[PDB]
Amino acid sequence: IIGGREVIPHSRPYMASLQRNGSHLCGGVLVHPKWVLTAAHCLAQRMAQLRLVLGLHTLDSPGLTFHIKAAIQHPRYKPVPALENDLALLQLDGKVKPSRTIRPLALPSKRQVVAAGTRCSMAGWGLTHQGGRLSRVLRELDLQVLDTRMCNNSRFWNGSLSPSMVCLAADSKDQAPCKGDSGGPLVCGKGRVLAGVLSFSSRVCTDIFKPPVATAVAPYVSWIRKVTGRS
Amino acid sequence: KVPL
Repeated sequence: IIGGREVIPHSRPYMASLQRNGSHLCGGVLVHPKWVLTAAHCLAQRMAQLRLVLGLHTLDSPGLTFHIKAAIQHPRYKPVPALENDLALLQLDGKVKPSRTIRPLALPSKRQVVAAGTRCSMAGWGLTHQGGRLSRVLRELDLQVLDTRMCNNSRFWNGSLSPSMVCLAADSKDQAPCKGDSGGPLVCGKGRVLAGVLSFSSRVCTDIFKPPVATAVAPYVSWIRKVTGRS
Repeated sequence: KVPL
């Protein structure tokens, strides 16, 4: 996150850090004691060396660490140039007992619509400057949902954002999630509700003609359910 | 699209 502020330590107990040899790759949100929802494009990886770390603020510090028993990509997932259905569900090789620092974020209803204008945030440990290095500490950013017809404008996403994608804006020119931030949960509204999962941008994180975009959770709540076995 |  470029231009975010540090979170209060442990104020977002649902954050996961998906890592490869203790090196952080993407965020993820904990949607059940045994499952973390992240972005599919994060998993283009040798799974043996992957770990989920839970309960974190400082990135180099223990936290609760889990092995992954199964990485389930959305069935209709298409990578770049498509980058469609960019979700994957990671299964923990243990089971979380909720606590003060580790706790799951609830799913939205399937009927939830994320209307333009919605006030949201987005936490992540990703880069804090173009070309730079990951954040030492979990940070956050305020994001407003823009109108999709308008992000699809030829100068912006030029037609390529589908109904399941939520287009986003900071308050400023110079704030943007960035390398390392995908998989992070977009939460919206007063009651801080799960709304999306970060997916992509363009190469320059703050590019104003390429607002960041996340995948709405609601349209995939059903699948999340079937996969996680609950209802 | 550069995925993050």
